[PDB]
Amino acid sequence: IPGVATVVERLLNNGKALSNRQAQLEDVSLIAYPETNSILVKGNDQQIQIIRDIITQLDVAKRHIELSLWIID
Amino acid sequence: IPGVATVVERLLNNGKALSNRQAQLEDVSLIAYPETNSILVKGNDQQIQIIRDIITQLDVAKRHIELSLWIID
Amino acid sequence: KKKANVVSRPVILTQENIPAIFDNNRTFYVSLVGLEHVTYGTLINVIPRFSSRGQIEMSLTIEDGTGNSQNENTSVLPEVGRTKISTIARVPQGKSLLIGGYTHETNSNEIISIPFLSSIPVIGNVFKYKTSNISNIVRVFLIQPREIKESSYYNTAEYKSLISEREIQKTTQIIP
Amino acid sequence: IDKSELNNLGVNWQGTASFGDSFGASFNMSSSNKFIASVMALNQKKKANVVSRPVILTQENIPAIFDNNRTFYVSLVGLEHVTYGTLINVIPRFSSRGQIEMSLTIEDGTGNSQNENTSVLPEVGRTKISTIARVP
Amino acid sequence: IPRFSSRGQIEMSLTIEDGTGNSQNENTSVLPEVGRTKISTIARVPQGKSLLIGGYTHETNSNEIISIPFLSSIPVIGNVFKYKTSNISNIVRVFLI
Amino acid sequence: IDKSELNNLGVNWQGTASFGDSFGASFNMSSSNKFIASVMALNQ
Amino acid sequence: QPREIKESSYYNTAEYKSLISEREIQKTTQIIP
Repeated sequence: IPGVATVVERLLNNGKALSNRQAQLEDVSLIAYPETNSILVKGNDQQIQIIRDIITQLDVAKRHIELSLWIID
Repeated sequence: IPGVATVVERLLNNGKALSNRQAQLEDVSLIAYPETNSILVKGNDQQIQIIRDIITQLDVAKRHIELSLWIID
Repeated sequence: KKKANVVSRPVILTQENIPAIFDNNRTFYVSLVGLEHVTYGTLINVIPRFSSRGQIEMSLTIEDGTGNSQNENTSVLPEVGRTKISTIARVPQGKSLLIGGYTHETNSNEIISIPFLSSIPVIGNVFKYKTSNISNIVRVFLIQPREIKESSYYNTAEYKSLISEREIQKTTQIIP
Repeated sequence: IDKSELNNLGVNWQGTASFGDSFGASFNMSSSNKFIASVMALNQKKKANVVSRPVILTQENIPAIFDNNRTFYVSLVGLEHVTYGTLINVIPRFSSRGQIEMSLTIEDGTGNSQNENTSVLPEVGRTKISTIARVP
Repeated sequence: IPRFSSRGQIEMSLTIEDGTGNSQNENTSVLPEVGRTKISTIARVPQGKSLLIGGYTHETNSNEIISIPFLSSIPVIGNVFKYKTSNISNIVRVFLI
Repeated sequence: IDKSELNNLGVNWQGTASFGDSFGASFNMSSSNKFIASVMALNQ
Repeated sequence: QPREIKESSYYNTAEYKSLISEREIQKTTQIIP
């Protein structure tokens, strides 16, 4: 299961354009610091804005499922 | 069994034209984030429109079949 | 005659889309009249997630059962064989599904008799030899999942310290 | 928590008979002077409660390891032991509203070691669970 | 590995192993025989206080009753046919710094 | 810190009986002259 | 059940049992009188 840092950094890769939007420029520096479970970002204002929006839309709740497996003989 | 991300990304590959339609431009960035079972997409408006349509037409219900195998001696 | 009912239930909690592993094995003993054991083990690894209308879909690998260990010892102990099922299914919330199962029925008769005299009316029935066996077996693997809500936790509101403050002071205070 | 009840009562019979030096008869025998009966009558109940609690402290987001194993002895009337071991490695951290999320790998249980010795000792089998969960 | 921190607190990275080696007439009853325990962690302590980094408690209760079915139920002498075995045990182990 | 208490008391019985040279009986025995009892009483 | 460790979760010690006594050390490593 990849991390948010890896996924987002690989997303912002090999694209030659500007004027972006969000659906429900140069290379950003996005690294993971798990010691405090944080992400260090470096980029333009538009890039950091889309990063904040995409991360907020990305991690929310992670609901819990409990499974009971009945075996009857 | 390949994933929707892999299949669609390999579909949108090596084509030099525009003016597309759907039957029942540049390279898009389509990656899979299974931690929340989602797909991150990057592309033009036409490309994202066809991606949404093709995915919606792609995954629907996955009906259930139960097989009973009688062995008689 | 012999009859046996066995009901086992593993229960495991996890977060959606993240694999969970649960394996276990116990040994069941029975003491002779004047010590036979069966090792019952299960192993379930599952990937759960949600789907439209709050249904729960799961990819399941399940193995379970005993290990063969032959005076009525096997008659008392479970001895339910071994069964592995690998599949994937989705369940509406509030209902349970029968993903796997296996039934078996056996009937057998055997008759041995002396050819001629065993056919005489009255005492002939002393020369026959009749053996009969009948058996029914049913085994079922059902699943029922459920989402964990705020009412599924246990209210504790306390914390039993392992060791007492007075005990610690007594054991590491400077001697008076 | 374990409860068990095993009870058996009844009689088993085997027999032999002879008539003159000519007629031999064997009643309920596998293969070749008079009847024998084994009478059994017994009922045994058993109950056991075991509560174990490992407790480990660490700093958030930093893995912690705790493993332990003891040996429990019982002296015969006139010396049986069971080795109980646990091993828990955990990665804890915080989450919204001060909830505590943890990635857990837990193994625990005893090792099989067969006169009521097993009846007295824990003998709780073995269980391993690997998962991740968050708690208010 | 120790070091200092704000307000003179002491932070430490700890790897601890301790315990005995299994060596079976009341010999084990007299000798310690405290099992084996390893704990690896990291914690910080205010100066002047002590912390319970690790610990483990255990409680066991067991009963067993064997009896002849019928006669052992008679009022007075029936109690001579039973056989009652009981075990209770509490264990506490604590690692403080 | 460890505390432990183990205690057991009771009787176990085994028996054999015969009648003539014809009827044999074994009471609470695994397999083949009169009754034996083991009395246990101890607390440690 | 997890819990965050607060200032009330420590044990008040405020002392330090030395392993060996100052008088004992002086007796064992002082020049003989």
